[PDB]
Amino acid sequence: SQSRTMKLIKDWKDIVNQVGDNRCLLQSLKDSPYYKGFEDKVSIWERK
Amino acid sequence: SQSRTMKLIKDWKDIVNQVGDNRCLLQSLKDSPYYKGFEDKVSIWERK
Repeated sequence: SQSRTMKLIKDWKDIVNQVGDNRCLLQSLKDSPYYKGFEDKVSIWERK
Repeated sequence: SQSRTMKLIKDWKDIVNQVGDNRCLLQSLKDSPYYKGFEDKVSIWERK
């Protein structure tokens, strides 16, 4: 109403759906038998 | 004294000095200007 200007943020679903895809992709990586040698990077991206 | 047998562990300094070398090596990596793109693996090895 009074004259200010802020950078509001739109298109949220585009951002959130990528995050959901990445988390279910990590769950898909959790079923691999070679997960025991790569678990430590998965922990990073999990918490991130 | 009574007859048992356990695998006791010797040569400790050989193991510990490698750990000290690795921690001071990480500190040497902490002075690099390109540390901002590789900080996340350094956090892993730091806590480990």
